[PDB]
Amino acid sequence: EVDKRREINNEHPLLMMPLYANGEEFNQGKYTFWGGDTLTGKWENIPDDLKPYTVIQLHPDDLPKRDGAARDFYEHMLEEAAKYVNPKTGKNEPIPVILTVYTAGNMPYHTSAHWLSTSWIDKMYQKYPNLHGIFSTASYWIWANDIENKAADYLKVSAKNGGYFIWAEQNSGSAIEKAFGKNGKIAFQKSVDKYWKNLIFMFKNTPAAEGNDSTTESYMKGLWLSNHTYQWGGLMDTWKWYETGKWKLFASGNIGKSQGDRQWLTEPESMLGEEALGVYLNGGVVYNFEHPAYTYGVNNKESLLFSEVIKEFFRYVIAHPAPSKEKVLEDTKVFIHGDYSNKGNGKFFVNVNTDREQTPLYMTGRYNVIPAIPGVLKTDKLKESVSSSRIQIKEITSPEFSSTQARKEYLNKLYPMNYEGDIFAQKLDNRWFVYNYKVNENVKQTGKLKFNSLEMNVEFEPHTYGIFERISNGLKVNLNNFRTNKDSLWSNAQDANQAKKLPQLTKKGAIKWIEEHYIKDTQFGEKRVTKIVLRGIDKLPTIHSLSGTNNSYDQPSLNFDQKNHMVTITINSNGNLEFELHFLEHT
Ligand SMILES: CC(=O)N[C@@H]1[C@@H](O[C@@H]2O[C@H](CO)[C@H](O)[C@H](O[C@H]3O[C@H](CO)[C@H](O)[C@H](O)[C@H]3NC(C)=O)[C@H]2O[C@@H]2O[C@@H](C)[C@@H](O)[C@@H](O)[C@@H]2O)[C@H](O)[C@@H](CO)O[C@H]1O
Repeated sequence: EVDKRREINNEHPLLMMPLYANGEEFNQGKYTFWGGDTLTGKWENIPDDLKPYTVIQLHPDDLPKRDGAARDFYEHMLEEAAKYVNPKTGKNEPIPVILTVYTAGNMPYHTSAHWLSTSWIDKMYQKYPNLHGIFSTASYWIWANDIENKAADYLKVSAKNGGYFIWAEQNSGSAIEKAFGKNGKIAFQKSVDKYWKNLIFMFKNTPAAEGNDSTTESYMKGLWLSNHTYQWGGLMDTWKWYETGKWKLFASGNIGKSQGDRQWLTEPESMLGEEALGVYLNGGVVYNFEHPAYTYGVNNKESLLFSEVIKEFFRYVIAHPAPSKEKVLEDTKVFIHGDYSNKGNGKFFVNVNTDREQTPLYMTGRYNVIPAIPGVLKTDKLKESVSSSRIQIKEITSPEFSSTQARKEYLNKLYPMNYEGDIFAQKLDNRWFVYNYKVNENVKQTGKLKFNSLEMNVEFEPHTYGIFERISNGLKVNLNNFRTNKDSLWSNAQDANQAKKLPQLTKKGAIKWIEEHYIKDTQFGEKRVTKIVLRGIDKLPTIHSLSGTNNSYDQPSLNFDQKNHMVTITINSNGNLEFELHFLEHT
């Protein structure tokens, strides 16, 4: 084993920071990124506490489809990253980089990345110590004849150099199963056997109309737990709103895939945090997002989605490392072996822990994410673990998994019910994680959670998540319901028929919209109410360390009922929010 170029694990998570090459400006002799970020400017503006955990991911986007274009662009940027000088100290501090080397099956009619050989990649790894890995993304829809063979070579060249091969893929058309050798292409399977410690596998939730969210994330988790990948994560993509044909928030009717650039702006900001929780809460540690202009920002500035949701969330997972592989293994009661493609794909979990076929969210944390691996793999390395002796390893073809009812009946006997209410909740140590699981329906949800004898009832509007931690002197609360008003994008359309016929915003139009109406002159959403009720309280709680998104919240209201030893907390907000409540329990 060659020394790893960086650590990626629960204590050292990874936020990938995408920069998409501007192919049009490249033809004009310029080296630039769509959205106006610059390599140096972007890096400098990453907060210093995040710098150790963030890596610039170059993507060749629409660079010309011919030999030399991607190499030329990439070498230019690697040179800039390598020569970076910290202006605060004057020292040369090379910027860590990942190169996107494979995408869209590397078809010469799809991507300039086709003309990046393994020899060139080896050469860059040897020249640039700051090149930490290479990235393959989104070939599920164009599964090239040699994709597994190429993947094997990418992992091996990364291992050779101590870097990481990162592959983001969704289980559309059995992609994850094929990658590990389902259809007899076994080169990557053999590669993984030798080099799994340099592999990161992520979901890519883009193709949302196919509903493979739950099954792909299950695989990513199970691959990790069974030592087929070093760590896992997900790429969470606001393009899901386009794929599923949604338009104005909560509006009725479906417009299909007809208004791409309005659509990828519309996903509520806080909902990305809800998606990211499914990674964190299940031991995943790698995070990436599209569309980059909305999810990260433009012109070296943070978008509000980034500043108020993603940055906060990522800081959270650094401060509170995700459950270790050992811990997840200890908590795992069922591990599935077999192919979800032969059991309805995403339908497998519908009305088990997901509320519909097309959603990136869960409706209960009761089973958290049930881990699985494709039928083609073996559970040998899983069973070798000191931490796996209490796991039921089951074939997906078992009668326990044959229908929706059978799955719930079997899982319920092994995963006890641990809260009440129709709402998402999952518990980790002294922390309750809660979210409203509605995607595009304006319906409040409620739940009742317990910290031993202390009862906490919550009421949440859609696109709201909370983390509630029982601390020695009370309760720490982190809340996030940040959702700006996107209606202006859908103005002039009173129904789906008219919405579908709006003039295209276009890629350039959307980037301009972000600059003019999101980075500034933002149409913030209305403050909305969250209720928290605590029962079993001695005296009126006191509030401490209250902060949140600037100008986004009213002072929380506490109403203590002495006779019933209970407090009703009413919050009116739209943003991120944090405080502590200090109290003693009534005994
Ligand atoms: C769901 C799916 O499989 N779609 C295929 C395309 O892949 C992605 O799909 C998106 C629509 O859901 C969208 O077209 C993505 O590209 C736009 O957004 C990115 C940033 O998010 C860039 O700005 C792209 O330039 C832009 N494309 C256009 C035409 O303006 C697309 O994601 C991109 O392409 C894939 C292959 C991968 O490289 C991603 O990392 C990258 O962001 C796919 O591109 C399309 C091509 O014909 O086919 C769809 O079936």
